[PDB]
This record gives sequence, structure tokens and C-alpha cells, in this order.
Amino acid sequence: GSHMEATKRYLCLYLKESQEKFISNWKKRILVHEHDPYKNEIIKNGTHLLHVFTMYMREEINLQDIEDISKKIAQERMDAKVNIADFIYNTNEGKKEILNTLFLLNPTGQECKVVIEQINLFFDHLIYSTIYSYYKLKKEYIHSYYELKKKYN
Amino acid sequence: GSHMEATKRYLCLYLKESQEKFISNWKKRILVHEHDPYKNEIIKNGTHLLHVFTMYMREEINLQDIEDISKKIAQERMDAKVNIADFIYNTNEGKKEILNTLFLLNPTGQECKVVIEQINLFFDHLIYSTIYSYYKLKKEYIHSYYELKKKYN
Ligand SMILES: CCCCCCCCCCC(=O)O
Ligand SMILES: CCCCCCCCCCC(=O)O
Ligand SMILES: [Cl-]
Ligand SMILES: [Cl-]
Repeated sequence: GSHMEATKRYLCLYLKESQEKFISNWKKRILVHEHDPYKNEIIKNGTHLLHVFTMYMREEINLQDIEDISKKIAQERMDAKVNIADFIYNTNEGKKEILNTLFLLNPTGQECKVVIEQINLFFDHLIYSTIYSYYKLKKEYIHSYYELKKKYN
Repeated sequence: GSHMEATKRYLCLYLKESQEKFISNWKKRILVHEHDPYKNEIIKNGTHLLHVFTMYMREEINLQDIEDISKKIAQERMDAKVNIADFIYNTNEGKKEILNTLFLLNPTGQECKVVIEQINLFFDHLIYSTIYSYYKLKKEYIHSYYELKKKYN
């Protein structure tokens, strides 16, 4: 055969066709608290982000197109009153699994460079954007609902 | 020659011998605010973390051994009153540059898998740990210094 470049295409194909398995495996690794009121939104958001990821890899959306979902996640995490570091952990478990899948395609060093650099841009921006949004929302929350104790003013 | 495995060793060698160039380049890419009181600690911490990174790659320290510096950074970022997302951005610029260097060694797909997985563990844990610490410190700060406005209690 001709063996024409297909690493990105094959990654996206696997993540679409094996989605159930992928999400099931991710479920086994994430940090979720029993009393989190958005407990089941974590799975929904992760499923959606898997689709968004494949769209980004296929050059259909830009990094700015994940900023809305990043803000949505930040709001939900803030309302949940869970350590926002859980989100980083859970995102990283997802990325680790995407990379595990990439390496099963036996990419060359060059194919690694090109595909991994793009995977990195996506997850770096997801995490950056979500924490950025969380910070701003928390700042507004403190200003809205709290006041300094007299002892400190 | 025999061409015995040296990818990790060569990466660490470059980051030690070209440290000045590496930090200088990282300086051109980071987000730093003129009035940040720990402005110059960012460069000091980044220089130190480059050393810690090479120590981790050489199997001299564990991931738990970066938790103290993560907490130190979190405290400084909180005191600085800057968006904690800046830290994520700046860390990611550093990682991007480390990976750029790795790829200049022309690693194989296999060498990529092994070395990149370790680079990922380090930076994933640095970011996770620093945000984890920041969250806890902010929670304590709010409890210590603030009270709910009466309208909301
Ligand atoms: C395989 C999952 C891709 C990465 C998903 C990133 C975390 C989703 C955010 C979960 C939440 O809403 O807290
Ligand atoms: C090439 C630099 C390695 C990554 C450094 C990670 C950021 C250092 C933290 C800076 C700070 O103290 O805010
Ligand atoms: Cl999460
Ligand atoms: Cl920083």
C-alpha cells in the first residue's frame, strides 16, 4: 500500500468508535465526590469535550471555541464547592488516555511531534481557560457576597 | 558507534548547559505584571524548577518532592493577587520549550513515548499540586479575613 499520512484521522476515528470504552475507562480513574451536585455533569462534559477535541484535531474549531465550555465547567466546579484541582487531575487522566491511544498507532518521531503538539495546545488551553474563568468567578463571588472582618479594615 | 539509549540523558545535559539560553527564551514568552511584588521570584522559581525537572528525569526525586515548591509558588501567587491562570500559562510555555528541545534530539516514536510520558507526569503534577495548594490557601484566607454580608446570612 501507499501508507499515506493518517495518524490524526485514525486517532479521531478510534475516539469516535470506541467512545463508550474510552469514557468507561476514564470513569475508573477520575476523582468524583459523592455529594457533588453536578456529579453527572462531569461525565456529560467529558463526553462533549471528547467530541470537541476531535473537532479541534480535524481543524473545524479554534482554541477560542472551547472558552465557553471552560467557563461553564468553572461555574459548575465553583457551585460544587470542590477543590478546583480535581478538574486538573480529571482532565489530565483524559489526556493521558488520549496519548495512550495515539501511541498504539505506532507513530514515528515526526508524527509524534505534530500530533502531540496539537494535543498539548488543546488541553493546555482547556486547563488554562477553565482556571482563568474560575479565578474571575471566585473574585466576583467574594466581592458580591463577602466583606472584610472589621479587625482587618 | 553502538548508539546506546541516551535521549533522557541528552535532554538533561542540554537543559543544564544551555540553561541561560533556555531561561532567556522562556522570559520572552511569559506573562508577568509590572507591579507583581514577587516578579523576580518567577524567574528564580523557574530556574529552580528546571533543575528539579532534570533531577526527576534522572530518577533522583519523586513527584511528591515538588509539592513543597508548588505550595511556595501558590502562596506567592496568592499574595501577588494575580490570576492564578498566569502560572498555568507560564508553566506551559516552559514545558513547550522542553518538548521543543526533546524533538531536536530526533527521538524515535518509542523514545517519544517513554520520555514524553515522564515529562507529562512532572508538569501535570506541578500544575495539579500548585492549584491544589492555591485552592486550600484561598479557602483559608476567606475564612480568616472575610465574613458573609448580612443580606446573605
Ligand atoms: C476523556 C475526557 C476528556 C477530558 C475531559 C476534561 C474534564 C471534563 C470536565 C468535567 C467537569 O465538568 O468537571
Ligand atoms: C523553564 C521553566 C520551567 C517551568 C517553570 C514553571 C513556572 C515557575 C513558577 C513561577 C512562579 O513562581 O510563579
Ligand atoms: Cl472535574
Ligand atoms: Cl507564574
